Amino acid sequence: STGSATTTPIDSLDDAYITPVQIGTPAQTLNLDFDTGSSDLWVFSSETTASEVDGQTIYTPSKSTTAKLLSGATWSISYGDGSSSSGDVYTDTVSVGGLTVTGQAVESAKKVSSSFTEDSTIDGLLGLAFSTLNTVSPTQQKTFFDNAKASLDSPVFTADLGYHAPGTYNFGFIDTTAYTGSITYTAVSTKQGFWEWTSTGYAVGSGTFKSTSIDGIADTGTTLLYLPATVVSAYWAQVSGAKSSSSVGGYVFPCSATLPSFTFGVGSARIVIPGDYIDFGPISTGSSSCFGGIQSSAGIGINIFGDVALKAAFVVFNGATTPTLGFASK
Ligand SMILES: NNC(=O)c1ccccc1Cl
Repeated sequence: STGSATTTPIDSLDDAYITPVQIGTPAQTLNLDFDTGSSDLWVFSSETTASEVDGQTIYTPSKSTTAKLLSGATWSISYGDGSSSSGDVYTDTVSVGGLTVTGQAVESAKKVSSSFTEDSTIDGLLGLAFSTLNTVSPTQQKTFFDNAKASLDSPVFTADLGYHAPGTYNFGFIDTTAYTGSITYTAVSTKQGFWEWTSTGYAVGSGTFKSTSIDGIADTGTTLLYLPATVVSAYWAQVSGAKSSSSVGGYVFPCSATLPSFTFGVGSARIVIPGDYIDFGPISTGSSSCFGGIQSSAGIGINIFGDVALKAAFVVFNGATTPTLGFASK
């Protein structure tokens, strides 16, 4: 089997992407944030504290004839940005772009943190990291990909995120018309539960490539590109007036600037992030200070190849017995 679904930016900055997901019988369609950096499929629901719901579409398990309470199971997750959610668990039928999993754990939120409430466009998350990170207790549950894998034509999914435009998540096949040149594959460590890999280096604008190993995660659920302070300093040094602002919480730059591109290495291959992809707009409405899309990972504890990097590529998440990651230009 295969599936194919369009993923759409939630706003004009590409802060996140939502993908429609069918849950239950009859289908209830929710728009979920596909997150290769976590491993829980959770949704706003009829059980979510009413004051914490503000415009989201909810899943109502009592209206699904295929929903079954997973007795005794709870979940609770905290994300790197400080947000969180928790609740109980149903199993139900879940379909993405024509690909159906029966008995998928659907984690129903009883509580969500303010950042989730405040984002009316995201109805939940669909985790696509390794199932070892799943938070369901006392019996850990598998991700949608994990459950689907055996049935897929090939045990893979791909992320093709758009810049200020829709893109695609495919399951079970590689669309050879969706990228240019070849896909370069690189080793993955699953030891931390992530799609963790090592970039071979970077360049800033038309500058020379610096060969250096950068270990990080391919994370569709993180907006920006978080890299070591040395790398980030070298980038922003090429932008007149750019500076790190402790009060804003990262590098900012004059909105009048033209940003240089940023290149990252995948083996001997190179992915070029255009300068425009690194502009996250005014820090506050009407400001002439703009927020940068490349930020330091110092104090996160891990480098994160978030949407800013991933949307510059066609990305293969290869879930073969030894997982790998593939990157192509597009
Ligand atoms: N979607 N990404 C995550 O949940 C994550 C994983 C590891 C470190 C930091 C973060 Cl923000």
